[PDB]
Amino acid sequence: NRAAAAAQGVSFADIRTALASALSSSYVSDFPNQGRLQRVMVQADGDA
Amino acid sequence: FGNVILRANTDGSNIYLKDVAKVGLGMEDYSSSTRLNGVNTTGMAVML
Repeated sequence: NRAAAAAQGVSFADIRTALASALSSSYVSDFPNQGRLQRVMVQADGDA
Repeated sequence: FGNVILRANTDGSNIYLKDVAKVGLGMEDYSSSTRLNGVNTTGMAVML
């Protein structure tokens, strides 16, 4: 509901980020692992 | 698009996009136009 979401502070883009990190993985940064760069991914616990 | 909330007031009524602007379908540019014998027509130019 547009009206309900606007009544609170939810901005429909915080929703985008929240869902994209909760129900799917999120690619945030990159780190070195014995000489080669590899991804950092936040995906949320499987129980939720 | 006219029901886009610009600001939400504590009373419950919001200031909508339709309150300050007119929303409708148009064109992304208005540069040129063509007529064939004085009648407005849609035209394309094919360059080799």
